[PDB]
Amino acid sequence: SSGKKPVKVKTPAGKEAELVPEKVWALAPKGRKGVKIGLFKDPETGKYFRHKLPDDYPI
DNA sequence: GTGATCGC
DNA sequence: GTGATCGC
Repeated sequence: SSGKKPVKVKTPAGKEAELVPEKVWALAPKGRKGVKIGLFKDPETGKYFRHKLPDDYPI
C-alpha cells in the first residue's frame, strides 16, 4: 500500500522535507492505538528510512 | 512487548 | 533474520 499525499518528515541527514512515502501501514497492538508508519526514501542521500505519519494519513 | 514492513 | 519506526 503506497502513499500519495506528501508528509513533513525529518530525514536521517537532519533536514526537513516533504516526501511521498513509498509504502504506508498501521503499526498497532491489539486493543491499543499504535501509530501509522511510512517507508521513505531520502532524495538527497538515497537512504531508506521509516517515519511516523500523522494519525489521519490514509492507509 | 507490542504491532507490520522490508532494505540491508 | 531483523533494526528501526512510535505511543501505549
